Amino acid sequence: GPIQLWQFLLELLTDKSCQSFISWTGDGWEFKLSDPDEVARRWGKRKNKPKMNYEKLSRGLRYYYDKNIIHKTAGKRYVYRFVCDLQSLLGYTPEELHAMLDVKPD
Amino acid sequence: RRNAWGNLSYADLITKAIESSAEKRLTLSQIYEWMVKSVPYFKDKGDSNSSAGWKNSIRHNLSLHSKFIRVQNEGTGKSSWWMLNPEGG
DNA sequence: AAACAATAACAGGAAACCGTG
DNA sequence: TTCACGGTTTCCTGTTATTGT
Ligand SMILES: [Ca+2]
Repeated sequence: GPIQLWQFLLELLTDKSCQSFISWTGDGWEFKLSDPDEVARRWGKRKNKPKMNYEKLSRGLRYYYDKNIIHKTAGKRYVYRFVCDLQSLLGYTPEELHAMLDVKPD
Repeated sequence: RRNAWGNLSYADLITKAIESSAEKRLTLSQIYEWMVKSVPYFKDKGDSNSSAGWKNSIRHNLSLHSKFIRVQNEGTGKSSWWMLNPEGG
């Protein structure tokens, strides 16, 4: 059906030109929305919700905490973490994926 | 004239809103309505939403200040009563 | 130096919305 | 077809961090 937010973020996190606004932090499947308005804008375009913003996007991220899909990294602005089994879905370790995308660690 | 409405702080305003009530308690929504009906500056900011920057300042003052305490309200709906702290912290 | 204002990140309830089976 | 559901989207209440006055 319609793509789901978490799949959308993964899509952006696997495309290296998106790195300026959303990137892996280099710790596992922890990532950062370094420019959350640009990420929300794309999410709005993709779902055809022209009024999408980070306030609303983040609320959908917050429903994922109980579904153990994504969790918040407490005290780090705009930092979240996939806590589902990404290794199985992607066929790569964090280390492998980080090399592939030339991830400078945080 | 430190603020647009005068020398009163937000907190002094909320205090006056709550003291004006028959039962010495109001909901956030009622505090909003008081501001709009009672403080000349806010008189034309009535049909605006919680993102209003001054609604944010009210929520922010109600949680930050120990002089305000939140109390649960009976049925479903139907948000907390805000009252002054008998100790006034 | 301490109070207050401004503003935003964040948690999570409620209800509308809408595409799909 | 209509219907019910999940996944938001929208809005809100409440708590907290930060930076400017
Ligand atoms: Ca309080």
